[PDB]
Amino acid sequence: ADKELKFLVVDDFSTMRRIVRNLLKELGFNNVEEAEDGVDALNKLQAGGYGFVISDWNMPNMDGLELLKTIRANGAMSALPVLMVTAEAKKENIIAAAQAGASGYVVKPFTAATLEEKLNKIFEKLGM
Repeated sequence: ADKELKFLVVDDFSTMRRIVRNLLKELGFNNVEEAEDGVDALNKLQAGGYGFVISDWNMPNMDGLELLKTIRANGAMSALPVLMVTAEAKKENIIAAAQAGASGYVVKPFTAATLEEKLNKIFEKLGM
């Protein structure tokens, strides 16, 4: 994939957005912006130019599933890759997210190696 792919990192904790941003930088992905819930995320995505979304499952106002559905239902942004982050895996959440169009999920806390594997799995699936 393009190392200048523009990432949107979405979570309601600044510490976790910084973790994800720094892990991305470790992998060579430095073009990173942040949002604090799904509504803020959509406000940013409407500006255009994004190439990948990493979003937490659990956020106020608009959660990860709702963000994902809104992206997918739209548009120019509708095929954007979306990696869902969650504090605890659950069968029903995984299926709901996948059926709604998630590109992958990952349980936090995670390492750079785990994130790299996840991104590479998604890029391979999507032909990127």
